[PDB]
Amino acid sequence: MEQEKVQELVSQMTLDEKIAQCLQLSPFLFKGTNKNAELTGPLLQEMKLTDAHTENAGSVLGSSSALDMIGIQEAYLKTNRLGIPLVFMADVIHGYKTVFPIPLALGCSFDRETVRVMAEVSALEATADGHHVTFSPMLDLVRDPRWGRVMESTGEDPFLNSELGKAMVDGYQGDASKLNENLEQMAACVKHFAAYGAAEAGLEYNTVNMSTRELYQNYLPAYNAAIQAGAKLVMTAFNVVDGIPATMNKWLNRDVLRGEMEFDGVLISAWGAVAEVINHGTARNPKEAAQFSMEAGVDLEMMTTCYIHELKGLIEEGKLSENLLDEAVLRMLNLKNDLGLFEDPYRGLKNNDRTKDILTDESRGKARAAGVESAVLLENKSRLLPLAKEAKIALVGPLATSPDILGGWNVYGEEKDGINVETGLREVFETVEVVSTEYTELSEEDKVAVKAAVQNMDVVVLALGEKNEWGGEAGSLATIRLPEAQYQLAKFVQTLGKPVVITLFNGRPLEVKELAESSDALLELWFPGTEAGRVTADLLSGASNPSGKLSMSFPQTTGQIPVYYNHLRTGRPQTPENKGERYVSHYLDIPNEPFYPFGYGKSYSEFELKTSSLPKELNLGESLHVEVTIKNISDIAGKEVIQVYLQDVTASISRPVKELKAFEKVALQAGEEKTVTFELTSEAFSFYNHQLEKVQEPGLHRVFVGTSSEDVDVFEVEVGGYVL
Amino acid sequence: MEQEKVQELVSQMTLDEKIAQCLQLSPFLFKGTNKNAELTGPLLQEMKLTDAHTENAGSVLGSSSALDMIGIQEAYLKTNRLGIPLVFMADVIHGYKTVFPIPLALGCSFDRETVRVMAEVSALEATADGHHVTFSPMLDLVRDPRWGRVMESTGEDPFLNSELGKAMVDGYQGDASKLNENLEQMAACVKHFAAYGAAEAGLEYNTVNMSTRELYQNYLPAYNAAIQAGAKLVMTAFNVVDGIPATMNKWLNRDVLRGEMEFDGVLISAWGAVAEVINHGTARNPKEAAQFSMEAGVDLEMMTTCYIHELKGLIEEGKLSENLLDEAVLRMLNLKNDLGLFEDPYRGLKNNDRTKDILTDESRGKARAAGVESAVLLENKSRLLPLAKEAKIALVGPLATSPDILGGWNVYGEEKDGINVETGLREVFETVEVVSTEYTELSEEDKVAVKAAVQNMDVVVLALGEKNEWGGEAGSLATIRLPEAQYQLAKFVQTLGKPVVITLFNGRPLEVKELAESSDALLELWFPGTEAGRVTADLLSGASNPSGKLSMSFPQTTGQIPVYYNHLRTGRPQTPENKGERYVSHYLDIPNEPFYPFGYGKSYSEFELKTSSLPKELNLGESLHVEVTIKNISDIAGKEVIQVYLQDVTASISRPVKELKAFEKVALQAGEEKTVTFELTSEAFSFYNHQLEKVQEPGLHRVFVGTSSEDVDVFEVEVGGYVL
Ligand SMILES: OC[C@H]1O[C@@H](OC[C@H]2O[C@H](O)[C@H](O)[C@@H](O)[C@@H]2O)[C@H](O)[C@@H](O)[C@@H]1O
Ligand SMILES: OC[C@H]1O[C@@H](O)[C@H](O)[C@@H](O)[C@@H]1O
Ligand SMILES: OC[C@H]1O[C@@H](O)[C@H](O)[C@@H](O)[C@@H]1O
Ligand SMILES: OC[C@H]1O[C@@H](O)[C@H](O)[C@@H](O)[C@@H]1O
Ligand SMILES: OC[C@H]1O[C@H](O)[C@H](O)[C@@H](O)[C@@H]1O
Ligand SMILES: [Mg+2]
Ligand SMILES: [Mg+2]
Repeated sequence: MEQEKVQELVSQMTLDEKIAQCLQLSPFLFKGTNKNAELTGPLLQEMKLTDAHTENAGSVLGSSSALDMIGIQEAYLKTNRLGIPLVFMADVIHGYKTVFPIPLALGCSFDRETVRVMAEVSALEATADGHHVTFSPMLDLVRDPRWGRVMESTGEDPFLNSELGKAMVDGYQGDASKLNENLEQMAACVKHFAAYGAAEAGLEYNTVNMSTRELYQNYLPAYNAAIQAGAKLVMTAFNVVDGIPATMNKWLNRDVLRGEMEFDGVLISAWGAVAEVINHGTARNPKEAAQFSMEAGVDLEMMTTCYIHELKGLIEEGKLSENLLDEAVLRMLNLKNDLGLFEDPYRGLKNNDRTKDILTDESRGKARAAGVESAVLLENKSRLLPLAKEAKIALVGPLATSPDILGGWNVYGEEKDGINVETGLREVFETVEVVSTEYTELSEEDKVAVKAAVQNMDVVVLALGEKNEWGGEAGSLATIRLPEAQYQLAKFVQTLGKPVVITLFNGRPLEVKELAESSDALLELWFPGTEAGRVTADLLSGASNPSGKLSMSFPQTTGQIPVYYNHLRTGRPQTPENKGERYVSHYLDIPNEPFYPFGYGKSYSEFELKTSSLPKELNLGESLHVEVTIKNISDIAGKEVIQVYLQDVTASISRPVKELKAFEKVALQAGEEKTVTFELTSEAFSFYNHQLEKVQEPGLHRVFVGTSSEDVDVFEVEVGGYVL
Repeated sequence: MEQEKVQELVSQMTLDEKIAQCLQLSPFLFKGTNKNAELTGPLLQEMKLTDAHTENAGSVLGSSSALDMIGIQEAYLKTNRLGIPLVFMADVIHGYKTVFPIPLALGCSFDRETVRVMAEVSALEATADGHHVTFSPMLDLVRDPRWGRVMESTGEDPFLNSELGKAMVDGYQGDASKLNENLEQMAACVKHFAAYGAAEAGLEYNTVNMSTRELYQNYLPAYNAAIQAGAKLVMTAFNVVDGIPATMNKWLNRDVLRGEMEFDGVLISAWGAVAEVINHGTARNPKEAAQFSMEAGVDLEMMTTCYIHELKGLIEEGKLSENLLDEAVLRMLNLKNDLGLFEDPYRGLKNNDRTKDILTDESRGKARAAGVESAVLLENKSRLLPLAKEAKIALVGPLATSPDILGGWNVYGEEKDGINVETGLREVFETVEVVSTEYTELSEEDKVAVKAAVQNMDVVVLALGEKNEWGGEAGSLATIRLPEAQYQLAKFVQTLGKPVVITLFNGRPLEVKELAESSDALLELWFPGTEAGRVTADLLSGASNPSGKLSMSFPQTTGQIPVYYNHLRTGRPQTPENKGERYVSHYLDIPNEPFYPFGYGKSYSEFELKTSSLPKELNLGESLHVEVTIKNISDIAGKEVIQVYLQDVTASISRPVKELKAFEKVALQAGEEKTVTFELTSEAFSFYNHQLEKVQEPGLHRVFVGTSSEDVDVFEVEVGGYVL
């Protein structure tokens, strides 16, 4: 409907209707929910919610199904005075019912299209079940794998995260201005604004601190990218940003988000984060929490009652302008309007059961393909992999049969529909003997059984990993290791003298030196999702060729953290020259390098890259165009991820030794050759200076071209002269 | 001499003379040295230093003795045109030849007078050997035990570090305006400006990043307090501060140091830190390193050649003002003048041999007292300690006979003058049997010998520890554990069925949980210095009663770092009333609490504390007077550390749950009672807001009074009304 009628609606609302519009509740707080209705009475009572609140609430979070949505919207619209429908929002993080790999795994694909397709399918299914908005993408830069939420991020690189964040928004939303017409797409909500992944000691919800320059340089760029790509909502972070909880941080949300980033959509709090500013010690009570959060521009309070119980009195007493309330309501109404809810409050569902669009075979094939793009081959000594389909396999370990392969943040998918490693393996390999072990134990009985199976077969697929519950939100591990019984199992298996592949399932970087050294191959599957078993079986048989690269460094040990490729040089770098000398930047007990670096992964193919002649000089403002010719020189078809880095050798700020500025995943048949070309704009050479200005300075840059952050060729370009 | 004559000197020096005055060299680069003359040739060659440079250099660093000094000074004055004597600087960190406990142990004393006396004796002796300046105190806040240099700090608390810093300045310098007459006092040099102990991942020299607010709040106050108390010099830090190497950080050194802190003495570089700005990637070559460091106001280049090889070109080409050089040179001459060097270049030594003032018995007694103040009793089950003088002791481990107990940053002290554990114990205990073991090994033959000594004896003193080379500068450990052999030794000893006291020697917090569980008593001696085994024997026997408290938290495990008492609350604090809820700030695998908290230490005595009735309300700017009555209620004379903390419950910035604001160690005979009073000025209730203003806000504060950061009674004070 027309903008004018949207405006009119706001004019017509009472003050109480306006306040309620800024409240979001679980489905079972509303009349006509078809699930958990026994909870309704007591919680309404605990939260001191009346019908006058629930009949005017702005939004539903976490509806269980189309029929939950429909019953709630129907009952709600019966009693709503002006007919403003509810907006329904959900956590669709890496799939709805067809579960794709965890976002950290998606990061490892280095494949924009893989990520878009993931998001497209997620929206196809989520819309089919009544959801209008997804709390995705999560764009928090991560350097600390102790934090359970690394699984939701695409990793340690701001550029990769930006690029995949855009892909995700494009997949969920399609053309953002046609969300009223395209009812299989949904609104995206960027999260968590901002810097949440810098949680101190990887402890959930803990303190975040960094200089403002760093915040701009590395922590804000992906949120910005996704916002500039049309992301419709943004969500607050639980953490302080420089001393002030993000939810009430006016500078952060008014000056930066709404001001500099020109975001004009709904700002939703993370769960309870409006009330939680009290806990943080920056509000004395719910009245202050409400006032400060409204001041900061938060439109929608998620499952707490500060606004609902406090705004009226604040406005009447002149401590808050009703104008700020009107701006929030308008933002909420426009989102509803963008989603087409004023013409159709059931968003396509009403005469049209879309059950059939959920968990199709086509969709499953897409999740499988994503899993195969995303896995990372870390070790393959003497071409153990791929296995011949006649290979006789001992399949041992906690991940041999565990159905827990869908990943954390899997709110709607069901393990009943997943494919476990055994089932997947038996579809490919004729001879499989299985010995399941527990996640945290290794008994003498297990050892006996494991030895019998290994003696019978030719190769060992040792399937290890994490329960998903050991990560995700409030899954913080102080030590980034598997249960010790699993490292023991790997030691034991190695003594039986048969070749061993370790297939590892997990949500975070782990200490894997001991695994790499106890096995001949190591394949990192992360949590691939619904098709986990077949993803595993196709990579192992070579039906698919591993092509993933690490989007986050794998530390030598927990104590090395944070370790990350785009690090500063220091005043005393360790060189190949000065190595062994005491007075340089080093540890006494480990190397400086992570165990596996950013951009690293193996293939069953072999590849050859050559960069075309580059200019020696460039003007300021001028682009560098990089041409790379890549050949597959093997008999095996595969993909390689070409990566281009830039270094700023000397600057007014100490700059990282490398930064990713372009990448493209290239498919080549055996002997096939291609040429890809990259443009590094003058923005790629620029950075934030000590006055917070975004600047390009003349001087030397290095350009690195290759297939990891460490396997590269290096060129020099001197920028100076005049400005384009 | 009179200031005009000092200004006359600046006016008469040639440009080359002024440049060279800003250079500092090792002693053997000068004619007249009496040690290491074989290094002189090649190093002059490598550094391209001529006679014209060395005959006009400003300063000597690390003279080897009074003779080295006299020879160098005397030859230098023969040839120096205007008669400007050399200033001699050295690292006197926790003692000269009488070695006192490492500064981190001195933090655990909580005793300002111990710290002043340590500095006083250090100056007595160092001046006796011809040193004019010491590179102490080290005032870097530390929260990360991986970093080797925690040994040089007094710990994780700004207030403690501020107070002991002033004590140290006071002890080295006495009345600063009389350093020209008090020739047994010497100048102090605060280091390292600024924030060096925040090195990322505990790695030597690594990146530091925090917000400007946080820098002011926690990282700057100790440097500030030492400077306000009159510290004559300041030294730059190796690390970046918000992206810019401290050495060439104009804002830091001109605006904050010289501007806000009003510091008008000599700014000396860390070792090589001027040239190293090149490696940091913020200067392209020595000419730039020279220009930027001089712009930032560094007066004295430590052992690199940027200034001497480049300043003439920079001044001649007018890229740098000669006035900046004249003010550096005037600062250098003012220091020399302040030390009385223009009346007496030999600073009291020329016809006065002061060997007699070195390593006196009185000084050894002071070092022993300091050791027994600083040690921390961590466990003492069933009153194992103190031992009877007739207890039969098996003394086992790598620290049983080891002479390495002087500590890191011991540049002049000698192991042969130190007292080891065995020697200390045999002065007190009639029956000791000793089995020495290696630091990193546990052999079968060791176990047999340990078993034999233990079977014979009644109790075991298990002496474990680090070698001092495993910390100090560029002694970073990713895992903060002893060698595994030592844990294995503790495990083994425990099986022998005799009571065990572990005496631990070390330069950092370590993972001691396994040691606490493997023994009946655990005594943290850190490294006590010259009197190490007498410190150890007096504490174990009861002749002294342990009184030290941790000034740094002891983590559960490496992966809990950073963990510190003065932490923020977060939005989702774990409370005793949400035990076991998933969605709160916690780890899955360890407690949130450190294994041992700040302010913790046991005693052979028992004390009771009673806080006098406090006001319920206070005005802004008003002090709070806190009166505490303490009684020793046991039969054993002993000392306790009364600690007062403050919390700002609600603020415009999220404030720590507690901060220490007063402390006093109280000595009490059996049954004796004392009252002490503390004034918490309004400065104690103030903080840096998001605008970087030092503010006091009206509102609620809590006052905690007790004997650790966790053993406290709590009171409430509402601040407001009018101001003063
Ligand atoms: O850390 C041991 C593992 O190292 C992998 O190589 C990764 C990366 O290491 C350096 O940066 C090299 O310069 C670069 O060429 C490498 O790609 C090995 O491939 C693993 O087998 C090792 O386990
Ligand atoms: O209680 C707070 C927490 O509640 C849970 O029910 C939600 O899923 C969490 O994501 C939320 O952060
Ligand atoms: O090479 C540089 C290093 O050499 C040693 O002689 C110094 O005492 C160190 O503190 C210095 O940082
Ligand atoms: O953290 C565990 C420790 O807590 C301390 O406060 C106790 O004094 C110790 O005996 C105990 O080992
Ligand atoms: O040895 C002189 C100085 O060398 C280095 O600059 C160290 O950082 C410093 O702590 C020491 O005082
Ligand atoms: Mg540059
Ligand atoms: Mg307050």
